[PDB]
Amino acid sequence: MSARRTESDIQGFHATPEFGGNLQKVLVDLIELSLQGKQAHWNVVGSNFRDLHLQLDELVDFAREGSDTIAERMRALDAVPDGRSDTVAATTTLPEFPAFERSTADVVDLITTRINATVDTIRRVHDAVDAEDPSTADLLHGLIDGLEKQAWLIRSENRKV
Amino acid sequence: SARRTESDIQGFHATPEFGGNLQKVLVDLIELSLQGKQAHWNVVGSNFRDLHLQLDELVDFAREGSDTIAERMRALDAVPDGRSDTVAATTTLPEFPAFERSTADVVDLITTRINATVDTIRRVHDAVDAEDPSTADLLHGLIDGLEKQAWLIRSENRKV
Amino acid sequence: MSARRTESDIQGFHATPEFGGNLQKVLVDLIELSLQGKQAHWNVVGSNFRDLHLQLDELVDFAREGSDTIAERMRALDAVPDGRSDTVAATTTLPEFPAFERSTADVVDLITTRINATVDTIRRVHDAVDAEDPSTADLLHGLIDGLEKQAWLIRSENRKV
Amino acid sequence: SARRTESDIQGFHATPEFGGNLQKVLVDLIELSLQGKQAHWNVVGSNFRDLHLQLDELVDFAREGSDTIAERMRALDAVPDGRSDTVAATTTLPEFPAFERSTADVVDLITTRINATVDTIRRVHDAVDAEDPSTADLLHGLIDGLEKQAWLIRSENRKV
Amino acid sequence: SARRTESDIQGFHATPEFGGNLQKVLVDLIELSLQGKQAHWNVVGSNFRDLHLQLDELVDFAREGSDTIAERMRALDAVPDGRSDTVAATTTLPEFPAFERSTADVVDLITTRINATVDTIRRVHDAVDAEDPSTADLLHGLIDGLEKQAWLIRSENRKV
Amino acid sequence: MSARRTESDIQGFHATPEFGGNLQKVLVDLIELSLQGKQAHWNVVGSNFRDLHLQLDELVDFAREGSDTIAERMRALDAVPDGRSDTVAATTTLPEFPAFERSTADVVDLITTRINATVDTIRRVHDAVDAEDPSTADLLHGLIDGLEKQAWLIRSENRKV
Amino acid sequence: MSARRTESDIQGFHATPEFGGNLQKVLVDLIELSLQGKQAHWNVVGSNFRDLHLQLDELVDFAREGSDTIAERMRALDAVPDGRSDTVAATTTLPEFPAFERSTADVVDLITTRINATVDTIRRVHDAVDAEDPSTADLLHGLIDGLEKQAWLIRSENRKV
Amino acid sequence: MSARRTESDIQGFHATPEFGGNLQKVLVDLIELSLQGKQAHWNVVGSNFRDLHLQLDELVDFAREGSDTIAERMRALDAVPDGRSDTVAATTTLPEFPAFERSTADVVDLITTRINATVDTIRRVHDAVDAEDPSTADLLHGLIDGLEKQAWLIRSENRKV
Amino acid sequence: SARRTESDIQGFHATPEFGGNLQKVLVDLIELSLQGKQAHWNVVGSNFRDLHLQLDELVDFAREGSDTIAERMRALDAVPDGRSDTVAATTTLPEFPAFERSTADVVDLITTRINATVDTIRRVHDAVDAEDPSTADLLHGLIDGLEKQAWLIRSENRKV
Amino acid sequence: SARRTESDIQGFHATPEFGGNLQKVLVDLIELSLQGKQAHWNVVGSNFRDLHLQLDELVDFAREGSDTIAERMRALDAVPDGRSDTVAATTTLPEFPAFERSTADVVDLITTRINATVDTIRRVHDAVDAEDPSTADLLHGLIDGLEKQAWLIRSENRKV
Amino acid sequence: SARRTESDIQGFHATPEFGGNLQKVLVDLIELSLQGKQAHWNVVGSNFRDLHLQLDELVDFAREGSDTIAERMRALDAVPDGRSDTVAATTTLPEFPAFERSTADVVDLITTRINATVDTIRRVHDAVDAEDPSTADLLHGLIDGLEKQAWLIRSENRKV
Amino acid sequence: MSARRTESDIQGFHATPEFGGNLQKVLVDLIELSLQGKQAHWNVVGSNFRDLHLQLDELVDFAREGSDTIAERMRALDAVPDGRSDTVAATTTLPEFPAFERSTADVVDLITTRINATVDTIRRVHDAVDAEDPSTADLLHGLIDGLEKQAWLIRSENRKV
Ligand SMILES: [Cl-]
Ligand SMILES: [Cl-]
Ligand SMILES: [Cl-]
Ligand SMILES: [Cl-]
Ligand SMILES: [Fe+2]
Ligand SMILES: [Fe+2]
Ligand SMILES: [Fe+2]
Ligand SMILES: [Fe+2]
Ligand SMILES: [Fe+2]
Ligand SMILES: [Fe+2]
Ligand SMILES: [Fe+2]
Ligand SMILES: [Fe+2]
Ligand SMILES: [Fe+2]
Ligand SMILES: [Fe+2]
Ligand SMILES: [Fe+2]
Ligand SMILES: [Fe+3]
Ligand SMILES: [Fe+3]
Ligand SMILES: [Fe+3]
Ligand SMILES: [Fe+3]
Ligand SMILES: [Fe+3]
Ligand SMILES: [Fe+3]
Ligand SMILES: [Fe+3]
Ligand SMILES: [Fe+3]
Ligand SMILES: [Fe+3]
Ligand SMILES: [Fe+3]
Ligand SMILES: [Fe+3]
Ligand SMILES: [Fe+3]
Ligand SMILES: [Mg+2]
Ligand SMILES: [Mg+2]
Ligand SMILES: [Mg+2]
Ligand SMILES: [Mg+2]
Repeated sequence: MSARRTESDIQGFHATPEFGGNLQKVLVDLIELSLQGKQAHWNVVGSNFRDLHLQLDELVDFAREGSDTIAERMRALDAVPDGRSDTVAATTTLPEFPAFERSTADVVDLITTRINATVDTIRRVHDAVDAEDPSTADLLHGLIDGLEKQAWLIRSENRKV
Repeated sequence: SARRTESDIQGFHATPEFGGNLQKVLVDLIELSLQGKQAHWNVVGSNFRDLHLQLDELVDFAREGSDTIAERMRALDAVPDGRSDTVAATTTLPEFPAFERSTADVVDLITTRINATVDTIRRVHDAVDAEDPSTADLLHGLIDGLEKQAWLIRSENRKV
Repeated sequence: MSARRTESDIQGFHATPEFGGNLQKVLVDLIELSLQGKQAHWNVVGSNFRDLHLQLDELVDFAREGSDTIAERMRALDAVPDGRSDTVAATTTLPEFPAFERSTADVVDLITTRINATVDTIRRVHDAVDAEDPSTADLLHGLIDGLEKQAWLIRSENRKV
Repeated sequence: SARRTESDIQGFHATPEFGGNLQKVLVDLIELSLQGKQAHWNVVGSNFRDLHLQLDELVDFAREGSDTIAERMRALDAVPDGRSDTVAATTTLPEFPAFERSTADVVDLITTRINATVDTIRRVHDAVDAEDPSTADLLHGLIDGLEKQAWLIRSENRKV
Repeated sequence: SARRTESDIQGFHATPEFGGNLQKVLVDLIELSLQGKQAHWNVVGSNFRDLHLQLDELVDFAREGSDTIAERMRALDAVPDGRSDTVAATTTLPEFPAFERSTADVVDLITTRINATVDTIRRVHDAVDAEDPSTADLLHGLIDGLEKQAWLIRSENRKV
Repeated sequence: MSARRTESDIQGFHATPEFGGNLQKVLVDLIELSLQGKQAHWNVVGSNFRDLHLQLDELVDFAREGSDTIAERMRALDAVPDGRSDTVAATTTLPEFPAFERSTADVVDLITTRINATVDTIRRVHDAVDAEDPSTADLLHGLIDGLEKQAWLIRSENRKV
Repeated sequence: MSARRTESDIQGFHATPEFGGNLQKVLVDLIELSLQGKQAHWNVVGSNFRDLHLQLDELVDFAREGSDTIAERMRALDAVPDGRSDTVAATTTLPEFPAFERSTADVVDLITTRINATVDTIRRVHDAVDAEDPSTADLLHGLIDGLEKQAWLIRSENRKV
Repeated sequence: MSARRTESDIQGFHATPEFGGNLQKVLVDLIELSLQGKQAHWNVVGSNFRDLHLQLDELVDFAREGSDTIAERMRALDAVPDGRSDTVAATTTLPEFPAFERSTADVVDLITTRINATVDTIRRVHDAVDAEDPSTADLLHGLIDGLEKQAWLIRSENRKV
Repeated sequence: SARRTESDIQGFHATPEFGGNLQKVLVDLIELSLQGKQAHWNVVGSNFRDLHLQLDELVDFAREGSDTIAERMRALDAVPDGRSDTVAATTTLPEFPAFERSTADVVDLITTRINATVDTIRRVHDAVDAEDPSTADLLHGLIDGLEKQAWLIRSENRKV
Repeated sequence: SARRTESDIQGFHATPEFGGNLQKVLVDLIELSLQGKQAHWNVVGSNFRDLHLQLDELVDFAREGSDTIAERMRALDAVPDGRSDTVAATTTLPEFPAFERSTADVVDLITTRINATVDTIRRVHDAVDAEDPSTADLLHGLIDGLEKQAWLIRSENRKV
Repeated sequence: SARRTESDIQGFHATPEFGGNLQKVLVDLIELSLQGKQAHWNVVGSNFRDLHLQLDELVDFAREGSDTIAERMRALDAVPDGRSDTVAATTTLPEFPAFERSTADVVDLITTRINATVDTIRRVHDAVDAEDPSTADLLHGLIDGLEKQAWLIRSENRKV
Repeated sequence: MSARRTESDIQGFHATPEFGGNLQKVLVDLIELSLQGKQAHWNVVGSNFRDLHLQLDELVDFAREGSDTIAERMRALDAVPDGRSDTVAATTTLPEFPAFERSTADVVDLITTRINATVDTIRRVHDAVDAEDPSTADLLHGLIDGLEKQAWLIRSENRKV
């Protein structure tokens, strides 16, 4: 037992209220993005429908995994997520997705904007998150990388050169 | 030759009532999936792991269900609305509470909200079946699947 | 505003005693079919042994999945299944499978008859089941379809010209 | 004690009219698969790849469907006819045109072909359902699956 | 040059008593699988899900075991009897009770059922081993597998 | 320095009308074979039903993959395939498959003959195809090999001693 | 304190010459069985061709895995296997497989006899093997079980009533 | 060769003795955690046994992969790990796991403490590791994230709300 | 016994001309793969996703092709050179441009460079076949595969 | 009815000697796995890759072996101790050295320690078999598997 | 209308000399597989593991090849003979020596055995190709595959 | 819409010219490493050929995935990669790989040097990359970790102790 600790209880790392709040901000924007992504997935019409239909689902898959990652990281650090519809609608920074069928050109521009809004949230909280817990900032890096890749893959459709 | 002479054959077009009924099912499925994930993250206490895992299975089913319904709407020329504001404003599900909740409370809460979702589907079933039996088959899959989830979840709280 | 319901307790669909009894009838015949299917699978000998041996296992797989489906549907609807050996033996409507080894030709005829008997049970209770709960009748449709396919795949061995 | 004592129990038998109704579905599903492959090979133009791929998915579904229908016929002791001459002579689908076709033209052509196939299934549905609800469930799967393909393909040409 | 010159060489033949010993194992394994499914459906209460799942794993093992035993009998030209009437009439397992049962009760009930099945295999072991060591190896697999299931299930009720 | 070519446009290999016609001949017989293979698969009854039912599906799988291979090779070489039902029926060299149910023995003989007919088409056009484009002749070799294997696996049922 | 052994070199279990010879006997009969199994697989014709063709390959798979198991057990125990064609032919106890095509019925009888011969070798050496090394006898039990199952699956084709 | 280096030998990054020591500290605690996790996995009894039994194996899987990651990162950086039993026992910071059967409630509390002790070690060395080699600190972030997730999943069992 | 008495049997040795011909094929395949990845990253505009994906498929094929050829060289005692300087200095492919390129331009550019690669293989084919038919079979796989890629890519730009 | 009338049938209970023998096997398997990983990380020199890989295979086997034995103990109501202090204090294996070791030295060292582990299993075998043949079958799997590993590893150092 | 009217159309028939040529290939492929396993078991020394593994890959390829050849014979109504006595009596391969062999010796021995097998295939190639080009394609696959194995194995002994 | 942004266009993060240049440097060295890795894979001969042959392909797999990662990260951040042969040859920092067959000993030393040169490039740009975009620095950490592991696995072959 030469180096063994003898404390009966050893407590885990507990996130500050500010840290919890910062992850909550990321969470709602990821959930909103998933919901808007599905809306776009269903209602997109026009030239190159299939590629967009498929790409939007890939985006939704990533945003959903992202939200679960963030929420569970909150839980791990003794913080409590709120991903309920009312909370997401009331607190998301994303511009609202319009109703009805939308052209592929419109959807490309709309979804690129909404991805960028989500990335912006993660980028805004990054430094405060990194200062408290570098391991969580790494999860944010995964999100930034994965989402900015989605934005490039989607926006490239509308690019005229 | 028995070949049809037409050049533009139109597909089955849903009435506004029919589209509206599927929209009702859609918002409750989306809400159930959001509440399912909330419960999944925030459940604590005796038998946490089983509940945490079962809730994810419920969510998987409700998400595939929502996609099934929304795409059936698209196939029949209806337009789904699964946006957060619409879901919050029109869902019939009792609101899921915030914060940590015990496994016993989560069992009760989620069972109620599953049953609420099933109730929506059962409520619209006959009007859907009357117009389009093929869509009612999709509703049957939903009823069967969710009622299975309700049984698997609620059995945790059953006394002898 | 809000369309949210306010009940703290919402109960599920509860099957009538009659409905539960009808599903129980289906259950015992499916279990009996599985048991007879395995008996035949082990004890068939003669021309085209292997094909029959293999097809019988496929039949057993389907009947087993079927029995679990029906019993679990019963549970979902607050009914209580009984698949115990004594109950199955005392209440199955299937003619009993004979003892000892049986020829391929005999097994084809015997098993076809027992599938037909199992399907007849499902078809007999169908309308009463459909009347109370159309979703369960859909499960019955899968059983009818799957079992009648097995009957075709098995019986065709004995059909001439 | 509840055991039936008859030595040979006969299975459910379909009327010959029921068989003929399924035969109508079969030929149109085979025709659809043949036209789908023709389109898959010969489609050219903007968004080639998506159409090339989507057409193969339609063919996959139509082939599985035709197998499902033919084997249901066999299960009920009807006898399918999927031979080229019979398909050509009895299909209700408008003929697919020869040569390379633009993606825009293929979208419209195939949507019509799918809609024709669905129409056949919808036309026979009630007579099939009256005799055998289990078979009508198979028709529902086909209606749902094909109408999904119609939506996925036609959306390419939709201007909003 | 070392080649044997007899045209038909007979395989190993098991005595009828050996066959009867394997038959004893078979009926208890089938009974166990039937009781395991009964428990799997009807178990309710705290830690439902784990028990529901563990019971299916036990049934899987018991079903594979019964197939193994019956096919070993066939290999040695014995003739298994796995019919419902025979199983009910000849199984040594205490009957499983009807109706919903609490998880605590199911744990104790099934542990006993597994222990009864293992006892049968242990009782016939030495006579089987004396005649055919290869068959006794199969019995070892069953003893090891079932006693593992007994431990996995009973541990739920163990208070320390 | 550099071995780089300087053309802004380099065209691909273009098949002669004759070459295209030869591949079209192969195509229709492969499609006809697939259609007859499925007909036989559904309608075979009698001794050893299951083996034949299963082998016929394997034959159909190969003929379908073959038809796609040939049609796509045509497209690669700027030829235009025609696999429409009317064309297949009007131009196939295969004897027509008979109507209604057929015995296992009959199906073995019928399908073997139709495979033989399909292979004969490929062998007849082979040298002309090989002369123009050896790479396509290699695809023909796979078809010959794969189909003659099917013929062996099917016909052996009817071969005595 | 410590229960650690202090030897710089600990040798493994070394098989007696007799033990090695007994495993060699098993090896050659397994290899011969694999070779005869393939011969039968290629050259069987007649009623129920396909089932036999397929089952024979399963038998060959098992006998090949068996030969590798025995030879490798020999190596583990410092014995040296000989699976060369000349040795197999000169020392196998199996009756030789006949030349040319053979009927399904003939192949069933021939192969059953050759499996029986292979198993007899294993059963003959068993007790001497078990006496020296019970772990190897366990490998022999798997071979006995697996091969006798093959014999049942193959022979049942020819068993009447 | 315009930007090409012309040195014959280019050496890799070599960890300092302090860095090597820091990774060694993480290594022994990960190995100890794996050993204690298995002990708990085997000996846990009582309410919700199966969930705990299973979760403990998941923990062990992660801790084992973690130890291999750390050890191989040491090797990559020209450091030498020591994961031997005596070294692990003598130098681990983890409180000793008790002997005998332990209740599920006890095991939850015990294992949460031991996970937290492991995380604490990684957190203690993090900044010194990050200052020398940010790429290694990233591997530490994976460990912190994965282990704190395990602690949340395990401790939630005992949480009364 | 028909056994050969030799102790050192040598393998088939390729002439320098033959090795040189395979080397020609190798550099154009490597160049095509590098150009394919450049296009894959830098393509933008209408139908981006399909092109981005198709280009990766082309690259996969050209890379497996390069390995096939280089290892065939090794098998026949020839020595491949796939180094960047050698590829740049000896490839016959027109240079792929830098910077972002439109989907329409990428279709045209990549089709030309695929056709250039196929041309190399077709140019050496007869001399390769004359010496070693087995190697010409590998060339056929390459011709077939790349000409398929050319068709899939160029069809995007085809007008009616 | 042949049904047993008991309500509480107990399972096979291992003697303290039997539990002690399995405990002996357990600590040597755990020690072998720890030494295997040490060797895996620290081996250098000629044929590094093969040895690095083979050592991981040995470790996988010894870890699954340790779990097999510990859980067999649990099944028979014995209590394993796999803790670091217990393993260090009671293992019979010669200590594996620290620091980098050559492939030649690693071959020799690991072969010795495998043989030591096999020796433990062979030492307890007869007493285990006498009490419970089913457990001795598990021991046979271990002997077979580890002796295979010894052969695969030591063959590296064998001279002609 | 283009349909042939003969009731039985005969398949392609191979001359008996063609059959004998394939028989020559078959025996050497079987011999190679048997020698490959012998080497795989009995190889010892530096780089044991890589040789042990590579030899199994060669055996895999030789076994698949022999199946390919025998089944091609069957397809063309030739009759293969793969019996031990025939293989031993008619193979052209130098006998593999008995006992343990060093990795260096095995490399040289097996390279020769592969080269002998390839030589047989190359010797019969032109007569096979003249009668049936489709069969010669199979021979090409074997030549390419075996010569790859020769390169992979022999490279171990290559000093540069 | 309480927290929702109302901007129609939200632009993504755009890499500076310096950042783009830094990633370009990493890209060319990864591509050069892949090309040299394949050259070594093909032309390596001598003792332990197979292990080296195989390990070199694993290296190539990682370097290829790395180059795609870097290039696509450039695209995501509105930078433009150049992975063309001429550019790679003209701008890589890697010492040239020699022509012809090379011994396994030579290849180990050569490839270790070239891996280290690639790692050095990534390490040289790391801090400038990290200062502008921490999420990209994380991708660099993956590359450093994965490549230094390859160097250890390869170089260990030549290590004499
Ligand atoms: Cl679980
Ligand atoms: Cl089969
Ligand atoms: Cl796609
Ligand atoms: Cl390897
Ligand atoms: Fe990371
Ligand atoms: Fe209905
Ligand atoms: Fe229905
Ligand atoms: Fe259904
Ligand atoms: Fe070919
Ligand atoms: Fe065993
Ligand atoms: Fe960082
Ligand atoms: Fe040729
Ligand atoms: Fe060829
Ligand atoms: Fe024994
Ligand atoms: Fe044993
Ligand atoms: Fe989750
Ligand atoms: Fe969708
Ligand atoms: Fe179930
Ligand atoms: Fe079918
Ligand atoms: Fe079975
Ligand atoms: Fe295609
Ligand atoms: Fe082996
Ligand atoms: Fe490792
Ligand atoms: Fe390679
Ligand atoms: Fe375990
Ligand atoms: Fe075969
Ligand atoms: Fe990419
Ligand atoms: Mg597209
Ligand atoms: Mg058969
Ligand atoms: Mg639980
Ligand atoms: Mg090696």
